[PDB]
Amino acid sequence: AHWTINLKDADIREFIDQISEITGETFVVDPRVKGQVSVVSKAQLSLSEVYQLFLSVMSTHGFTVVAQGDQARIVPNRLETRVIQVQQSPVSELIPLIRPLVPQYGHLAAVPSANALIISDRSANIARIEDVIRQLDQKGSHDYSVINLRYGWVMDAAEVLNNAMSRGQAKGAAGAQVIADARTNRLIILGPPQARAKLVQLAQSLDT
Amino acid sequence: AFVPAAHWTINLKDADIREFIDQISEITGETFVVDPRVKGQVSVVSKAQLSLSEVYQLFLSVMSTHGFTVVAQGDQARIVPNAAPDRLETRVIQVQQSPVSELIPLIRPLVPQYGHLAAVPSANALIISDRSANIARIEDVIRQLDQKGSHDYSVINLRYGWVMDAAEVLNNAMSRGQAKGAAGAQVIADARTNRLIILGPPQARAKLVQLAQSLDT
Ligand SMILES: [Mg+2]
Repeated sequence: AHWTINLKDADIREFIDQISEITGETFVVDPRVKGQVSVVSKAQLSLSEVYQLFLSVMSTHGFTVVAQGDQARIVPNRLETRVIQVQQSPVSELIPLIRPLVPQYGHLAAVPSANALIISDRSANIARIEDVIRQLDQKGSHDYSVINLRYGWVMDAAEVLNNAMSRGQAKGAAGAQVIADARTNRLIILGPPQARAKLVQLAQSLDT
Repeated sequence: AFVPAAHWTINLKDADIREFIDQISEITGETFVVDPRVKGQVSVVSKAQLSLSEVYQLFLSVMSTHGFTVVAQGDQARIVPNAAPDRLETRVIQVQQSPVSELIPLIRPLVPQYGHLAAVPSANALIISDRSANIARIEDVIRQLDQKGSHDYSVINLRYGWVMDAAEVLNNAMSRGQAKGAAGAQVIADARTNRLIILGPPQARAKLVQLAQSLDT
């Protein structure tokens, strides 16, 4: 009924065979399919959720799965694919907030039935995104503010704002959180109302 | 057909998707094998002139709109079904003053789940897929949003209130002069998630955010 997985530096063809053994689905794999994969889920996944993870891994490495009666065809169109369990926030709400941190070479997908996220990126950027998810995770909804920077640079702005909050220089902002969205040079500011409203003012003061 | 404008324009209405694929092959020189299951009627429109690479982006948006994708199968490119109303138009909307990426989160609440929305940053254009009457309505929203100097925004997830009521009260109060301090700010309802998107200059936006919180008490 449920499965976990810990596959490290395995041929993508082994991962396909392991999905066939788990799900019972048989695949006809195009000769051009190739690559090394690392796939991890410490969370228990249902048969349907294992299939969603399979699609995310295929998409991560540039492969499409096409219906073909009974069997399905795998065809072309180091990264680890990890399943991250979210405890309190709805996963579909966190997706847009985490997408900025995922590079264009990566993958990000929701698994709403397990309240989990699937991410593909280098192992070190996943661990950094895991900490962001852990800080975001909460029962209440995330109201937020977006600031499109005109003069400053978001990775610098995010570091200054984080440093000021950690050192006690951002009085009133304690508890607020900032997510840098480097693709569009914008900041996403979260947190409880008073703290969030103050961090928006500090961020705005920085882009003058 | 694609009409020279090397740039082109296009205004294809109610054509077989297979005709649209053949036209893309004639312009791009790319040869495709179309899986027997690929079917449908398409309307594709660009009054803006598109380069060769932008015509290819429009092609991908049309394929994705109708549930198709391009794969490599047996030494050739194959268009296949990937894992909605009968009449969908795919229109390119050029944006004049604002960077297109900044308008995308403000117009996404208006694109339904069957639709499509993609950026074409090299032409500063948006590709939208929807019913022709719905696209015209979104084109007016883009024209109004594009005249604004800032596209910074605040999001409020309403826990108690109904989204459409809150938006109407806030708009009425701003139009009647009752939202002191928030004049100049604007509201976009996002029903799918029962949330408000508040825009405007910083202080007015900060005041409309406070006013919006009083309606969800
Ligand atoms: Mg095999």
